[PDB]
Amino acid sequence: RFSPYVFNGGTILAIAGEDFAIVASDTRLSEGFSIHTRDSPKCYKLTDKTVIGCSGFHGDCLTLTKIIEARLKMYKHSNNKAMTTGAIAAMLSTILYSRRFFPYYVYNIIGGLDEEGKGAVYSFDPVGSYQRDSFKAGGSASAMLQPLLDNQVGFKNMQNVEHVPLSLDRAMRLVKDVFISAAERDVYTGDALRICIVTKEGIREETVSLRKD
Amino acid sequence: TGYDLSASTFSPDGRVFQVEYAMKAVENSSTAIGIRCKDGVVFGVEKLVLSKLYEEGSNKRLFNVDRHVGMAVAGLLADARSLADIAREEASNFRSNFGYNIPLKHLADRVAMYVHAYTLYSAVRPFGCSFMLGSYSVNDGAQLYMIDPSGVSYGYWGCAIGKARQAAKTEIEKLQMKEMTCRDIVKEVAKIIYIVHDEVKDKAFELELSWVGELTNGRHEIVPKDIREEAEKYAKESLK
Amino acid sequence: FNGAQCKAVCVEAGMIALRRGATELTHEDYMEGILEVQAKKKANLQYYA
Amino acid sequence: TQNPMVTGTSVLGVKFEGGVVIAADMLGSYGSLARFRNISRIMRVNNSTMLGASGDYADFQYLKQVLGQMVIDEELLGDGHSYSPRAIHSWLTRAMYSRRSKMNPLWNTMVIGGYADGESFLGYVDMLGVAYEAPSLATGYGAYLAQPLLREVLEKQPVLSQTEARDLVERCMRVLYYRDARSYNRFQIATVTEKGVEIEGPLSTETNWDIAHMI
Amino acid sequence: TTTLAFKFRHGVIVAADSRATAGAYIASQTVKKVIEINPYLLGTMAGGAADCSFWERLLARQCRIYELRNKERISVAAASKLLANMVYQYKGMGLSMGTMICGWDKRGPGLYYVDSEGNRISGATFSVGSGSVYAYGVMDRGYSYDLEVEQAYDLARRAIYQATYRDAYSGGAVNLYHVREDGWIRVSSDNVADLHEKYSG
Amino acid sequence: SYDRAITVFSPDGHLFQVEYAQEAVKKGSTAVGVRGRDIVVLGVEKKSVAKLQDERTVRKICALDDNVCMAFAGLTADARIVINRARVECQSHRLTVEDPVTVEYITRYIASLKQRYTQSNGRRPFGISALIVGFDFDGTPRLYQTDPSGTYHAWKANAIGRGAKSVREFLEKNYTDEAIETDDLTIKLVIKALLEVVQSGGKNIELAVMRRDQSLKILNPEEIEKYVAEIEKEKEENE
Amino acid sequence: YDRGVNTFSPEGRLFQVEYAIEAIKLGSTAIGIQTSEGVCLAVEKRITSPLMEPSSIEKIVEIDAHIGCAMSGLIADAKTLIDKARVETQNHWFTYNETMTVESVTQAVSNLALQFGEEDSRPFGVALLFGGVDEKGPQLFHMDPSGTFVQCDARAIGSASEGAQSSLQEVYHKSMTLKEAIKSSLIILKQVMEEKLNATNIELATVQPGQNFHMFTKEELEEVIKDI
Amino acid sequence: NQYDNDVTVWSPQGRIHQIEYAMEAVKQGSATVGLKSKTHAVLVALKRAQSELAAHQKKILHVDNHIGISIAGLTADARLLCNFMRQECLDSRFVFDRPLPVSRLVSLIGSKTQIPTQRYGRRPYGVGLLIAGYDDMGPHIFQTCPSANYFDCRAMSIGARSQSARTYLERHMSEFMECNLNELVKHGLRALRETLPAEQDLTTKNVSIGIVGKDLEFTIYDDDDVSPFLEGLEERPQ
Repeated sequence: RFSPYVFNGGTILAIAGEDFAIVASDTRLSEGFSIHTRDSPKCYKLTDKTVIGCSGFHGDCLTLTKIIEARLKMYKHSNNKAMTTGAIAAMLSTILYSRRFFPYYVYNIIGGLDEEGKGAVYSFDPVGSYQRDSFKAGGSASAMLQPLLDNQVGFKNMQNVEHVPLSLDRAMRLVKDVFISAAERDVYTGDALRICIVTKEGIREETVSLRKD
Repeated sequence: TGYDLSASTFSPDGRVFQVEYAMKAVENSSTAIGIRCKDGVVFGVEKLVLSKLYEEGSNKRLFNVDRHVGMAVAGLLADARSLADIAREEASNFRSNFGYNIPLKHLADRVAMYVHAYTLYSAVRPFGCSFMLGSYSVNDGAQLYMIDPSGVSYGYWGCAIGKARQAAKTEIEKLQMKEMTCRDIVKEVAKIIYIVHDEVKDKAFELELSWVGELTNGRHEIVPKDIREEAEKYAKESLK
Repeated sequence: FNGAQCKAVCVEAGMIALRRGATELTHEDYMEGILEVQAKKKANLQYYA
Repeated sequence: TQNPMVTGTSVLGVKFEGGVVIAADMLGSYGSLARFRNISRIMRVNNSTMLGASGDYADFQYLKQVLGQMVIDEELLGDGHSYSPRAIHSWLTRAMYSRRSKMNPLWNTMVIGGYADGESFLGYVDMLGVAYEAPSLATGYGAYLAQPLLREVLEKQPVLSQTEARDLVERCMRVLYYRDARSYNRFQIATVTEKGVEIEGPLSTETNWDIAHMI
Repeated sequence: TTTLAFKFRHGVIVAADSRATAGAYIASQTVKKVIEINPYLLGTMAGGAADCSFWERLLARQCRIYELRNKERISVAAASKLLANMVYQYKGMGLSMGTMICGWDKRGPGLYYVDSEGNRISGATFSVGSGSVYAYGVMDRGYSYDLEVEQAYDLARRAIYQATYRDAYSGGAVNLYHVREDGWIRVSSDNVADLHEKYSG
Repeated sequence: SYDRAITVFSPDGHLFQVEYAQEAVKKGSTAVGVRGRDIVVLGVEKKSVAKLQDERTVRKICALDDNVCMAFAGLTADARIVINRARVECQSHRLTVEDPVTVEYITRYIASLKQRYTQSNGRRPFGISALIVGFDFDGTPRLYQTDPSGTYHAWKANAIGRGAKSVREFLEKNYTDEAIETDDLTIKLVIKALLEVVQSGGKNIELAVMRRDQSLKILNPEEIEKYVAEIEKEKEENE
Repeated sequence: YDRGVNTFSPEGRLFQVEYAIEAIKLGSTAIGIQTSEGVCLAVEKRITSPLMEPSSIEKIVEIDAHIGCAMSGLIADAKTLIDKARVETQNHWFTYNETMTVESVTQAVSNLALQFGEEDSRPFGVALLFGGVDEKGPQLFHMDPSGTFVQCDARAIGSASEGAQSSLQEVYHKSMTLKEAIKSSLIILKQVMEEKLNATNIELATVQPGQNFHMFTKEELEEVIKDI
Repeated sequence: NQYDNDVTVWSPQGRIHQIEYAMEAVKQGSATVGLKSKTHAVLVALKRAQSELAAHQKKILHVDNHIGISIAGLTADARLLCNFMRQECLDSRFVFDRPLPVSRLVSLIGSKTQIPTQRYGRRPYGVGLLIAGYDDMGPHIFQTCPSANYFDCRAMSIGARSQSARTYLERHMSEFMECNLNELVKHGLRALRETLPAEQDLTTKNVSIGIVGKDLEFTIYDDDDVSPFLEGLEERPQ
């Protein structure tokens, strides 16, 4: 019959730095064994210090984006100040539980800066839990991306390897390489890459292509 | 003189003074006339600038209810705005339920029942509005109706709403109204509005003219009055 | 208002201007003439922020 | 609608230089029986945007009614302001999503094409609310069949002229007449420019069958 | 997922792991499961993340309202009761929630156990989760009332180590909280591999 | 304004009907209540037996819980309704919260009900004023009073009804901090208050106490008779 | 005539609101003072009886861990508003994990300071003084029954508030200190009260950004009073 | 005078005097002035205080990215219509994903305030809205009234003693249309400095200015981006 969900796929990455939060995402929107487009950026610039990515069912992503934007304007027009990052995370958790008994099929990753000026990535689940982690990969290529970040960001499972803090261009070359390596084996990854970088000076974007198949 | 408080109570001689007071509420409003020709209906409203604070293009009493129906209200303006919205809603129900344009008789009867329903109870007051309704159809011709504050709705060839209600229809009726197309009736309404009250009590007024008929192919819109500019080059020839 | 009350507005506007010793009048001199002809006002004002 | 009674079929739309061309056929098949072989599946919205749809035809009549009433209302506002096609796309997406949230979906597949203020627009609306922009859209089996021709020529040449676009649409509809079972050799082409909205007549295709003389 | 709790002479011990999988796939390694309700209450996360987190946050709301209306801090049994009554109104609609409630009372130690099935019960030792039976085993080995502090620390820490060692759905950092008479105090956050090197010999 | 209706302020800033519904309390029977340190005590005057009925149904002192006690003044029907609602509310508090009911909770409920009852459209104010005496937290005796406005207001002793100024003046001119209670001193304090009543007929005295762990004890007017006799004995020892 | 919350005046105005502003004047006095060091606050209880237990009369209640309050005039409208303020600040912390700032608290209160309507209940009869420490430092806030909410640097309420404001404008400036403002308040107190100032009449409430907790002084207030 | 009590009662001269009383209640606010160029619309209001130490009650408040309102009269109805205003803006911002044109918004405001002016049980809203906006056809300065007969102008001024402002707007409405932001704003306060008695001068802390532009988002200003606006003046012709 009518199925209320469909798997649109997608891949969202986030990296929490010392003073930066990089969020990148492919722009392929597909369905089954077809391609609807090769330009649909998962990243969204909420405030000057908050970028959200939304994968999973696409219509719920659009609806959720619009509701979050509405409540952002409500908080600003009520309390004369923008939200923090963790406030947006808490609000999104309240919303995702407020539709508990008919869930959004949406993975969510919020990156951004805290009030100290450091990176903070708040992951999510479809039902409404969250936590402050350093890096997450949501979507189809989650399992293709977490162990390599465990190797590089976490420096895990290594011996006599000291811990160097993660710089900027190191994170950029990491993101480009992992999207190439994940686009080699995934079917839901490619055709573009929209990289959003949050510094203490604004939001930057950057467009890096991939293989066209 | 009573007994004038509620809109439900009667008088010792049998009428409702609320409805009477609302009828003579529109008497102080601006003069608005209307007249039909053999293939259309022409509106015209004597509209006045307050002093110098207007913008010449605000709050136009010539409304536009349906694609072929618009109002020519006079009286309290916001109440007329609400009534125009009610009329838009009723034409919306008819278009949604039957798939074609509302006949003007049925629309006028629904609006008259709505006005009467605001005259009935004691919680609400009667309307302070009096408006005109024009239309045109290929199988129906031109129809011009008229709604008082009480809710009595029937049809005319010409009408007038405002101060000079008598003083317009004294010389409206000397028009050879059938044998004229409306493009003559445009400057006719121009000269009729221009006759009444040039400078005596107020300082300046300004003309709006609505326009429906066969020449608009069933549409209803304001004239391009700047096109052919037919008032003033004849209004200055109407002072002698 | 009648004719006599408008004359009182005229005289009270003159006197209110004379309170500051104004050479010619002003408009709110007339407005306080209107208020003082009625009873008076200050305004207090509040609830009008 | 849970069970679609009378379905349409695939809709094709593609931008070009200062305009969008949309063409869909005129068949109202019920099951396999082509019961309504002369119907209109494109509403010509006021002067800029333009709609074409698939799926259940009754729901298309319903949305025709509602959109017609909304456009009539804004034109009766008399403000000189219209709906942008992207606003219509947004409204239709919200409508379908609020429809499907109540577990009573509108079985449709809609395409919104518009040209306003120098820029073309070509939007997509799914039954599930999945909605996006594209330089070339293809619904039903058209997304399986005539989509790679559009994406071939747009990769070889990103912009087009009106003649090339219309010819490509003609070829894609010829192909869809070749191998869609729910198809019919009668279609109408609708085109928007800055000059207005134009609905062309019931065109047809020119077919080939010279492979049949082989065994 | 493996939590346990036990009260003794010097208050209440609460420990948990920090692994929260998704089917056969591990989501995270550092999920802080013991939800800090108050400076005098500790709630956990036992089956389902969203249900436990949401309803315990609402319970914290309710407790703060109760204290600001009565000027006197709530008891433990009252809080567990409020949580069970609020969860009970959606019975059969599919809520999974098996948290534990710990705190200090006017009566002293307080330890209750509230399910989404509503099995609100008191007690002295409890353990929730997939590998909870392993914790029951090693805990009912090492349990007494007259234990010391570092003894109870070693008991709970060894318990969570054995639990994550046998079960597959458990791992990550070993949290360890200790409820005192005045307020609760986090003891330590120990990784599994550090405990494997330390306690393997 | 005018004395009509409850919603309008006076031109000088009053509500007439709140002050005026206190007058029915001010014109009612007297009932006092003190706290000892371990035993709480209260009682009503004016048994007013009309020689031909029972009086076990006209009892102005009842209970809501096993810990708390009632009293009122004013008219009795509003007392009947408020007591009926208070029993339900106390039991519903017992339903969720598993405590013995704190006295402060039930007084906040009564005053809150009374005020949201007074705010609304044309609901006649409850012309009572209750005395809510109880000892829950570590057996700490508390007694609060109410008002037709709805102001719970914690005291250590109380006097309401007709001529309450004189009776509270007696608690002012007696009220010694020493010692302690000493239940005997609390009993004798009840005896001195009831001797200090507006009439003190000797037979119209009705008193009930609670020793903060037991339930309500209704006395027998012979123990009270010997109490009045020894009060008269101490009054003779003053001479 | 004027009779009713649904009728203007020929010149203004209500006449129900005005009678509420009249109904402020009967309450006990209170003085709150903004200082960049922190917000201090004081009140008079007007204790009637020795049986009238002094710690049970509430004037300073606790809204947040850093937001205090004081009431005026009618008691129970204040009880309603205090209850609602507690609930809604808790709601803000619920959906935002952070502290609702004091201006936003008082906007949340004066959303229904005037939602008075019996059909389609009465206007409230209480003035409130709000002190708190937001991100912008300390804040001192004053509302009214009519919801016309404003910030005040040192506001005095209720009875005898005119001379309180006058003698306050005598002593106040921008760079005051804490303890000077405390004694500057209680001098005005024992000029506007009638009885002798002692341990049981008045009560202080001071909030500091580094001393957010415990917006109260308990019987060191005795030591403060004996220093005058 | 016994018919002059409620909204429902028509007068025996047909003038419901409750509407007139609400007009006079609008007349007792602070002064405010709104005026537009062809490309920029500027509204400037005047603040007042309860005492010296207290802050000044603000008038210019934000609504939306291209909509900001001034106010005069009651403040409860001000925030009520504010909440309705913000709500109706973000509603169409949700559905149509566009900014609202201003004329339909003010028509919704008139339709909102119509019901409390005709039935019994609510009062007419004492309100002094001065609305600035941007549709596709440029800046708009609308004003309202408690009778819901909203006006469009090119320069208005409502409140107490606002008529000298109107005289200034009359003798400079020809000059308004051409100029850029800076001398426009100083024309606005060369109306406000005649909304004041002559023995005192407009300072920093009592004035507030809000500009919306065709490329400029609506922004309120107070003392600090107003100290640039307050210089560039001469004294009054004493």
